[PDB]
Amino acid sequence: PEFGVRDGLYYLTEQQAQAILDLRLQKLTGLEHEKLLDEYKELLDQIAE
Amino acid sequence: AREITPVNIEEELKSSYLDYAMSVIVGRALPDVRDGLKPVHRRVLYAMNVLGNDWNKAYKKSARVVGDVIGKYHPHGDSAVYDTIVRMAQPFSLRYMLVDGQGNFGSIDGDSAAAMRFTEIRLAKIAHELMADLEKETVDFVDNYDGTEKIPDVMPTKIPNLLVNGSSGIAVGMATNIPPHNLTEVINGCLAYIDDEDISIEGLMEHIPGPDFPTAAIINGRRGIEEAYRTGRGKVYIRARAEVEVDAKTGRETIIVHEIPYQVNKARLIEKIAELVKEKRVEGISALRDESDKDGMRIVIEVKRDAVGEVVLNNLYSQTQLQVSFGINMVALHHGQPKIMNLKDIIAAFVRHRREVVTRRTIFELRKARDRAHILEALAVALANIDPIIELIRHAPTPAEAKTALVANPWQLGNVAAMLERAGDDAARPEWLEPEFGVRDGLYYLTEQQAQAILDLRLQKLTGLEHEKLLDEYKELLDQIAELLRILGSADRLMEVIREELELVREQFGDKRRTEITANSAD
Amino acid sequence: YAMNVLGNDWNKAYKKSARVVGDVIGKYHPHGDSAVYDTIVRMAQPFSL
Amino acid sequence: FTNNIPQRDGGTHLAGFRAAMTRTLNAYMDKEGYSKKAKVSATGDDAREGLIAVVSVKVPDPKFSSQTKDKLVSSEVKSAVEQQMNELLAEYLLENPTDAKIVVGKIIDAARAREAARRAREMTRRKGALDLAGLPGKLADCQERDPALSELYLVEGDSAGGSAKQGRNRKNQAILPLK
Amino acid sequence: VASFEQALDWLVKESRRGLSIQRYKGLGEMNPEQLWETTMDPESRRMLRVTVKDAIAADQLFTTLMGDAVEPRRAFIEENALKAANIDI
Amino acid sequence: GKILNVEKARFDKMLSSQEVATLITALGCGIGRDEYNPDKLRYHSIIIMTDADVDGSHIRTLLLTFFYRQPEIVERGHVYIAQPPLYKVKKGKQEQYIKDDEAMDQYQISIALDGATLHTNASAPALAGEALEKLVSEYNATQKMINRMERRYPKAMLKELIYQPTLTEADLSDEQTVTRWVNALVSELNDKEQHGSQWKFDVHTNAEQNLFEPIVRVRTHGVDTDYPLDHEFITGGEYRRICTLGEKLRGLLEEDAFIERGERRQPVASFEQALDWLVKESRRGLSIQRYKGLGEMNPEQLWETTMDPESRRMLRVTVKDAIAADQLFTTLMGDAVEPRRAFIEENALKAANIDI
Repeated sequence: PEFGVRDGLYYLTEQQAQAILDLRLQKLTGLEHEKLLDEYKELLDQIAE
Repeated sequence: AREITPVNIEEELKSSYLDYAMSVIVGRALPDVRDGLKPVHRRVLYAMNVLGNDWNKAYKKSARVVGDVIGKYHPHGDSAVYDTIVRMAQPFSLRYMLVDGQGNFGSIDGDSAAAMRFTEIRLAKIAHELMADLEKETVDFVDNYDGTEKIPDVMPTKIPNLLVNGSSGIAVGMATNIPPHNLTEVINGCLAYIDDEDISIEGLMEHIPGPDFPTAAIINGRRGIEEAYRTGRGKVYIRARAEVEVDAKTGRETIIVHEIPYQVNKARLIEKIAELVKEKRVEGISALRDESDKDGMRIVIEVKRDAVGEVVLNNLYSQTQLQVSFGINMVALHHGQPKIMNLKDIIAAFVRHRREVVTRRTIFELRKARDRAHILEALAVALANIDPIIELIRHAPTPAEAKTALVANPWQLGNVAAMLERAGDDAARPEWLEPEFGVRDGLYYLTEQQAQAILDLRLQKLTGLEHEKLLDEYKELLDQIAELLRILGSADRLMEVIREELELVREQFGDKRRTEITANSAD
Repeated sequence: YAMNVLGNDWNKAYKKSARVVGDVIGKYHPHGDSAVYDTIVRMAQPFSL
Repeated sequence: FTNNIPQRDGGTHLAGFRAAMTRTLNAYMDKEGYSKKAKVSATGDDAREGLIAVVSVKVPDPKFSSQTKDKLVSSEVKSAVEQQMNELLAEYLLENPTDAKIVVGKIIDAARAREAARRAREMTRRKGALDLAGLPGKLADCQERDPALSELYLVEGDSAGGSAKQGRNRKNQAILPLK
Repeated sequence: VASFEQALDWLVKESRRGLSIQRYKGLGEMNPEQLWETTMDPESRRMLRVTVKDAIAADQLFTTLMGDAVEPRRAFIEENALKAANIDI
Repeated sequence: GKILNVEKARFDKMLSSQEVATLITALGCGIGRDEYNPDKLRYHSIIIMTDADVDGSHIRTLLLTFFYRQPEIVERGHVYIAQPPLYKVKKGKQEQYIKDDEAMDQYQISIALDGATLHTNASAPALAGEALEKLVSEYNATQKMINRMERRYPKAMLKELIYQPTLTEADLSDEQTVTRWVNALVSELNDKEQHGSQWKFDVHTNAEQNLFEPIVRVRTHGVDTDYPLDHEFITGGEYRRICTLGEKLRGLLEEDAFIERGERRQPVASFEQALDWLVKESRRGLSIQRYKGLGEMNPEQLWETTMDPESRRMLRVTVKDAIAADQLFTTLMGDAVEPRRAFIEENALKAANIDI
């Protein structure tokens, strides 16, 4: 419970930090933000199912 | 498009038999002069290398390797492939074994090897040098029977496998029979040829006195060796080690056969001796037995009291298989055709093969180094201009638009790129690249590949330590490119590299001579 | 399992029975060939299954 | 002992010690020929009978079969123990003739005591190169003509037969591969 | 480690790093030197003498296990399987 | 498997299981002349349907030797030869059976031109299919000839000689033209060299006939060699074929040349590049099945190919010349090896040198 959103502040884990460092410059474009939003919504629907 | 057509017996017979003869001669019987391997051995070693049967890894079952070979490369039944694997793994068939076996692989006594489901195999350490630098496109590849996979046309050998391990095969018209040799002597002969290519056969014979079989023995004459090495054909007599021991107390003598000739079965030899004794052909044999206990090879032949003993041994040499005549016939595929060739031809063919392999390897390494240097130039120029590149990529909607923006905009070099791309600025670009790109007077123009590599750059590499690592890698690649160009520039450096490789091979896999070579009164 | 790991999919091209039998005997089944091939033959033929 | 820790169940050092003693004493008997004159062949548990010995080893990284350390299973110790024993026991036997003769007399007496208790028997023809004696071709018979000094190994097939025939003792051991 | 299971599993995983087992599917896969080291050499030998304790019990066991009738054989196998299942109650 | 070689085998050795079975089935009584009665033959069509591979051909030759030596059956025309396929090919729905390797080469050439159009300019009509097929056939023939000639000369020189201008015997009397031609050839070879070779030229002042034979030096793998293009080579019948092909390819492809295969497009600059692209695009969906004998064929495929008389293809064995047939059988199947070796060597040389 230490990590995650707390008081409007996201606390990263070491795995999350490593995933962020693996992020490529290709994915800073405007399309990939919408891709992440859509993928997160789809995964929330899948988790609910 | 008719159901029946006439065909002559002569035309059909000639076409079918010529097709079979050429197919056998080129594809199963004779070995190639360069790598000294038949196509079966080449395909088996390629399958073992692709599977990952390294010399320092666990054994794999023979069933898996045979199944992979039959399925992929060699469609000629599993029994023949397993027989070839067994012969390659045996220590008494090949002078230097190409397979490390785990189980029963037969013996000189005549026992057949264990079945395919029992034994396990693994490449010998010599095979890795026999297949060195295969991944660097040093040899042409040919598609297999299905066309779904590629097989090498010839292995990029470092070992002179033809002279070293020998060969024996029966083609339709031709038939090869090449004895084994010692690796150190053959490498010394190769080095002597490299030092002076116009060397007589006498010099090579000084460096290569004669064959050296896996089973130690005595070669009786020397005329046959000279005739074989000058002409390519000749008979050599291989004698057996055989003393005559006398006990201190009693005068009865015994004949002890320590060793036997090459490709002689011990059990069949003993059966032949017993048959000669029963038929009263040989006089004076009191008894006959074996006493081998993995500490040599002992065959005691007790002599009667009323017998000389030496006369009995001479009779055994004359009549029995203790002395065998090895008929040398040095036939091998040179330029994909059969050819009777002598020692100097084989050594020259091996040296030419090494020249080709080293040249192609250097060309491949130079191309790889130049491509990596190109990508590192792109990465360094991008890290110099990291802020505007991030701004342009962030503003762009798509990766394709980012690629177009990166390619369109020329970029300032920066201090790190300016210092880097000053020493050896020229003579390091890839060959296919047009003069439009590159450092066009202080402004770097990116290609599509460079822009794509820049977009694939991760945020982990923005640290200064990784930047210095890229600079060090670029300098090391410049040094490597200079060395490779220096190798390609002069033939003397090529010969130096080949000589260094041969000396290293002799240092690693050198071995002592086994068979004694003696004179004879018939010479 | 050996045919699945090799990739002998129904829509892919065929593979020789020798390769599959060798892979099975080498990796999974310790009981030697000529009995795995009988099981493969029985599973393939349409009048047994 | 291994690093001053006693071993109850022996180990690799004990096996190497036993093998070296048996080999050295058999070699000495064959060289001097006292076994031939005694008409009896010494074996294991005759050299070891009435023996006191203390083997101590100092391995840097020993590997035991359990945390109790009742058995050393280190593969390196056996070769060193065997080599040192094979050299130095032979050197001692050559140096000390009287003690060697006394020990050989003890071993010969033990072998005679073993031989006396055996059942009565008779010699049997064995398969040979000159004579087969109407025995199967698959049989790989031995040289010893006396039963009670010979063995028959019933193995499962021809491949196992070849594997066992390549490594054996031709004097005593024979193999008959079944199907 | 938070529990004994984690510690034991970690030790087992660390044990099997450099491990390499070689199952012998009969004596054909063994080298002659390995056979001599293991079985044939009387110094490093381990045999067992077959001896008869009770003749009647041996005859009954041979008839049940190896005879024509299957019902005694099946009953014996089932009882021994249940006994193996109920070794410690 | 294989049967006895009756030419080498003694007549007493004929008592073997395979030959005894065949003689019982034919019911010729199994003796040469003591009671040989060909009128009581149980089948008037004897069909030698061996495997579609090399060892099948060898077994066919052995069977033909048996039938001819042990002869009236062959003369009356009762012996036949079946021709089962070696390869099966498939591109999705399409399927086809291929017998020989040359048939496979023709099939690959057929796919490569299937729905393929070559445009020389940016906007020009597609070349005719027949003309493109003729061009590809001639190119493959010259490639085979150059592969044969690889022993004599390097392949790079011979491939470059297609595109350079012709050099007639009238030019050999001249000197400046020879120097310009060989200099242009060597310059083009050096420019296009992707290996370590280094090409140089040298003129031969052959005063015996006032000729000028150019010599092209090359340093490949450190070995320096000379390849004098003598007067024989200029009119040896092999350079003529190269010149005839080159006349069809001097300036056929323009700067904006491209090839279309329907959906895909590719600009090109050389005929070799276009052919390679067509061959690579042909083999995407292709799948080849090689039958290692008739055991791998399904019975339905055997019935479709070489059992059904409707879709059958067969050959009738006949004896055109008895003396020549006897000599051929004795040479190719006799005990003596010297005539066999000489025959194999001569036929290999003829095959490698078919009419220049």
